[PDB]
Amino acid sequence: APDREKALELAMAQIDKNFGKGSVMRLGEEVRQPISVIPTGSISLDVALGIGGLPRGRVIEIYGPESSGKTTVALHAVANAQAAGGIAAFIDAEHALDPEYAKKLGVDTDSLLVSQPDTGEQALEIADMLVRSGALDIIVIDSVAALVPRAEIEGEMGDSHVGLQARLMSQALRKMTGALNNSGTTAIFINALRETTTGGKALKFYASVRLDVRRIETLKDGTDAVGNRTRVKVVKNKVSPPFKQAEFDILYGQGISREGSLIDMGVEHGFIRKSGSWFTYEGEQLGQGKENARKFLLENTDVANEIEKKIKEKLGIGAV
Ligand SMILES: Nc1ncnc2c1ncn2[C@H]1C[C@H](O)[C@@H](COP(=O)(O)OP(=O)(O)OP(=O)(O)O)O1
Repeated sequence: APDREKALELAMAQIDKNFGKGSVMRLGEEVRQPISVIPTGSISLDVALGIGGLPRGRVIEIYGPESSGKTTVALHAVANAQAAGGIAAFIDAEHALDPEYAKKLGVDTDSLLVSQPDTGEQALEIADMLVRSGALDIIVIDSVAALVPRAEIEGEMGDSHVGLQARLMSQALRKMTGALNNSGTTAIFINALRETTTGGKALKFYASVRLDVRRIETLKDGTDAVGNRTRVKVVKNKVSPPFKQAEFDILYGQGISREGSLIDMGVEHGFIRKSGSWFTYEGEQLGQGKENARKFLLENTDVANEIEKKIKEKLGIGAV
């Protein structure tokens, strides 16, 4: 009478119908639900996400050590959303944003809404009023940790002191997430690990996607400062199989290196060969050293585009 596989499908099906698609999924599964996304500005990461970008209408958490590249990703997403004629908001509670760097990543700063809330309640509230207006594509909340409650900001006593920031962060998410769905606005919460920073407790359960951004190498190329190599881990992903990993280089002054990506992604995926030290493509000499090679692809843009193309084919191409 029992047939495991059939029995398992009928179960999973009900799991998803009861809790939403993605509630349960085989890891090796290959998803064919092309959702609307905002390219992360990181091809590898886009593929690692399984849907080629951050899903629209969801809460995304990008936590990690300082300098690890979080903000760069967030901003890159913001640019990608604007390019697609999307409106982006930035709830700043750290006062660290460098608009000049943001322009380099490609963001249209002049059209970017910016707010600097008085208290955490205000911040989330403001961001919430924005979201449910339907005009936004993406909204960014800089520093989960800086969402300090009003009662703490205003001189309040050491009594009645409670994990209010968590509650604040919990209550706030409860109502915004639904609004985000209706509006289809991606919500990135930058969490800078120094509960995952008190309020990160709730976010963990509300986030549809969670990215563990981490600094792993100091791009040297040769013996000198250029940038840093980041490593993101999709620890949570309610819209594709989770736990995938991506890596990319972020050069100083510049954002995520496209060419860097390509050379990387081209290699593992065969198209480009590293005979050992030297890099080559379709028998074309590229250069000794990821950098000489990187440079190559920046100069000879005719290559690189056919490569990005070859890679965009073997992986994520037009669907349905
Ligand atoms: N103002 C800037 N000028 C040049 N390079 C920058 C600047 N800001 C960021 N970068 C580049 C080089 C850094 O190694 C890399 C990481 O910075 P950021 O992208 O700000 O890291 P982060 O997102 O992990 O830290 P955090 O989110 O806690 O502020 O980004």
